[PDB]
Amino acid sequence: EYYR
Amino acid sequence: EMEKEFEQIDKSGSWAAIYQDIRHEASDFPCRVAKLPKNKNRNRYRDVSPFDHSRIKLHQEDNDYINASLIKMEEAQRSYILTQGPLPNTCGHFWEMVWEQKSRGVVMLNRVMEKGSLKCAQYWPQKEEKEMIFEDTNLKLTLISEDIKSYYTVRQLELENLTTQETREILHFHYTTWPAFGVPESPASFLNFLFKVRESGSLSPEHGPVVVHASAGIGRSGTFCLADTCLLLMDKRKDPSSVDIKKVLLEMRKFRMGLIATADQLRFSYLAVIEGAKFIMGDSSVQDQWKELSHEDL
Repeated sequence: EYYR
Repeated sequence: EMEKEFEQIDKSGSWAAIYQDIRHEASDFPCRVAKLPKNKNRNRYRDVSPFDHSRIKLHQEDNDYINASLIKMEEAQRSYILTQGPLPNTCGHFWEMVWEQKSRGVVMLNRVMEKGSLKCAQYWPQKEEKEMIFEDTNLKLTLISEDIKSYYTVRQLELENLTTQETREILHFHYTTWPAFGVPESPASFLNFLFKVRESGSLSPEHGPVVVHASAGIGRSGTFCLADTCLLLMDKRKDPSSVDIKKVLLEMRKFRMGLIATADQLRFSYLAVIEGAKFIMGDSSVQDQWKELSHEDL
């Protein structure tokens, strides 16, 4: 997963 | 003058440009320990990590890594610890840090589930009869009381070290209506929440650093730290003109990457400081007007  | 700059960016529409300059000039320090393999499952997101030079170290022998960062503002005389949303397996780590760094306040600016996804583990008990026992760090956490307002909730938590039997009181400040990558409903509802933390004494220098976290701990978290610090400089220097928000944000990005996530979060930071500047200068009626306009009573 990635925050942006 | 912030207002002269603020008005100047709103008429030029260059908020996405001013913010993009900040991402350009932001510091870039090595995250060696974060990108280690053994700490992969301790990192909620892959693009968010602490700098080795500012990361919080856990006082255990096994693995000392927790996605947390000590942000120290020497001039402003205040420190904060920003961290990701605790994963289900770093909840004991989260409270181990709180104990070791001698913190009294936690500030939670997200919900455990937002926009249909799970942004944060339920790292604190919801019922006084159901206390949480983390066996990995030998801690016990018990809910004592909670004052529920319309958009925020202040809990009172007792944390016990099962090894030594010392107990501490931890205030939990939960802001429930600040969406990820969004902004508060109004500057009054934000400032009314900030000062509710100030008056509780969690930010006092006799305690440890306060713990401030959202889902990744940079978006909403930095906005909260940026406003408090700027207001803090403005009461010390007594010279509000001298407070450059763009610089103070760049200073914090030395200790944790990605602080402030959107351009409008940066915009709100200006408005928050501009309005809060009224109390610093001496306005005593604005203390309650924020309380009235926030509509906390509900």
